[PDB]
Amino acid sequence: GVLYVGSKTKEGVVHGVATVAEKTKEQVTNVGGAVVTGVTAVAQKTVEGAGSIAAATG
Amino acid sequence: GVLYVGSKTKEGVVHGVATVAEKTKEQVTNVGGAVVTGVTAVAQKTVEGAGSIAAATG
Amino acid sequence: GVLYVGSKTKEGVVHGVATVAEKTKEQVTNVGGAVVTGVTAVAQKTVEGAGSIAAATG
Amino acid sequence: GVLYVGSKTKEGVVHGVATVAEKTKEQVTNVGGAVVTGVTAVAQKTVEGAGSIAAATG
Amino acid sequence: GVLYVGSKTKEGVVHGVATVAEKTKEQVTNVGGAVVTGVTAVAQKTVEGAGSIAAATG
Amino acid sequence: GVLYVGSKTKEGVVHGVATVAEKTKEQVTNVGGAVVTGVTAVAQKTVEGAGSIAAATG
Amino acid sequence: GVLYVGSKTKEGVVHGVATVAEKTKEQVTNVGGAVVTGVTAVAQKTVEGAGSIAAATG
Amino acid sequence: GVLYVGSKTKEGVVHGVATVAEKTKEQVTNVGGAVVTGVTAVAQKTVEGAGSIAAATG
Amino acid sequence: GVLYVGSKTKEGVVHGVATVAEKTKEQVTNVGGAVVTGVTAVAQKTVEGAGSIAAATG
Amino acid sequence: GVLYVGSKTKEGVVHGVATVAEKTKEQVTNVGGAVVTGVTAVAQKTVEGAGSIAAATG
Repeated sequence: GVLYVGSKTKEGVVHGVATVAEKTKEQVTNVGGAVVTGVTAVAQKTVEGAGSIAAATG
Repeated sequence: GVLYVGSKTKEGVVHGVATVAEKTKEQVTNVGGAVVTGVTAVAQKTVEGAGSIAAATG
Repeated sequence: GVLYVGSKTKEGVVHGVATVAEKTKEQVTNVGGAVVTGVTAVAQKTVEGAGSIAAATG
Repeated sequence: GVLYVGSKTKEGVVHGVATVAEKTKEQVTNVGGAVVTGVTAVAQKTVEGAGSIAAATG
Repeated sequence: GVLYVGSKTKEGVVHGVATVAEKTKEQVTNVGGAVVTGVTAVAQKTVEGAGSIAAATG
Repeated sequence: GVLYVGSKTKEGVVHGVATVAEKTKEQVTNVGGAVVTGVTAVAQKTVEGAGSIAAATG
Repeated sequence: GVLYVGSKTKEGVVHGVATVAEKTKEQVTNVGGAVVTGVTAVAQKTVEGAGSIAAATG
Repeated sequence: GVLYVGSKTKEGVVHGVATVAEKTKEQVTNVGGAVVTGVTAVAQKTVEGAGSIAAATG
Repeated sequence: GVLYVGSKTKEGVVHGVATVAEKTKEQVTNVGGAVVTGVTAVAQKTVEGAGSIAAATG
Repeated sequence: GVLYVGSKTKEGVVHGVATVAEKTKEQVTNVGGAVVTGVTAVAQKTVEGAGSIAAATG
């Protein structure tokens, strides 16, 4: 249907997905899907498919 | 149907998904789905599919 | 149906999903679904599918 | 049906899902579903599917 | 259907997906899907297919 | 001597010398001296001289 | 001597010397001296001389 | 002597000397001295001389 | 002597000496002295001389 | 002596001496002295002489 956005934003800061580490053997980031970041952000029908992720360690 | 947003926001700061660590053997982040971050943020029908994630350690 | 949002927000700060650690063998974050973060935030029909996540350690 | 929001909020701060630790062998966070965080936040029909998560340790 | 965006944003800063590390044996970032970052950002029908990613270590 | 001020004030509003009228033949304001207005305000040795004012009507 | 000011003020508004009128034959404002207005305001030795003002009507 | 100012002010608004009128035969403003207006404002030795003003009507 | 100013101000607005009128036979503004306006403002030894002003109507 | 200014100001607006009118037979502005306007503003020894102004109407 109808989607509307009115965003009158000022002095916007945005951080999305971050990691900070020190003396760490691994850093893993996984996204099976969609990341949207922004001051003003819209997202629809992003994951029509199977969003499935594995981080398996043996 | 109809979706409307009126956002008059000022002095916005946003952080989404963060991690902080020190002397950690691992950092894992998993997203099987959709991340939206923002000052003003909309999301619909993001995960039409199976959002399933495994972080298995052996 | 009809969804409306009127947000007149000022001096907004937002943090979503964070972790802080020190001398930790692991940090795991899992999302099988959808994360929305923001000053003003809308989300609908995010998880149409099976949002199921496993963090199994052996 | 009809959903309306009128939010005139000022000096908003929001934290969602956080963890703090020191000298902890693990940190696990699991979300099988949807997280919405924000100053003003709406969410509907988020989990149409089975939101089921396991954190099993052996 | 109809998607509209009105974004009158000023003094926008955006960071998307970042990692910071020190003396870490690995940094892995995985995206099986679509990343959109921006001041103003729209995304639809991004992942029509199966967004599935594996980060398996043996 | 020594004058110190420590003012940690938040959400300050200040009005000084105001007048409001309706259908008044005159409005007179007189200051022979010094007006200081402010959130945080200091004043010393303002009127070293003769602060003398006349509003005489004949 | 020593004058110090520490002002950590936030969300400051200041009005000094104002007048409001409707259907008034005169508005007179007189300052023989010094006006200081501000969020943070200091004033010293302003009126070393004779601050004397007359608003005489005949 | 020593004058110091530490002003850490945010979201400052300042108005000094204003007048508002409607259907008024006169508006007079007089300053014989010094006006300082500002967010942060300092003033010293402004009026070393005779600050004397007359608004006489006959 | 020593004058110091530390002003860390953000989002500053300043108005000094204003007048507003409607259907007024006169507007007079007089300054015999010195006007300083600003976000951050300093003024010293402004009026070493005789600051004396007359607005006389006959 | 020593005058120092440290001004770290952001988003500064400044108006000094303004007048607004409608259907007014006169507008007079007089300055016998010195006007300084600015975001950051300093002024010293401005009026060493006699700052004296007359606005006389007959």
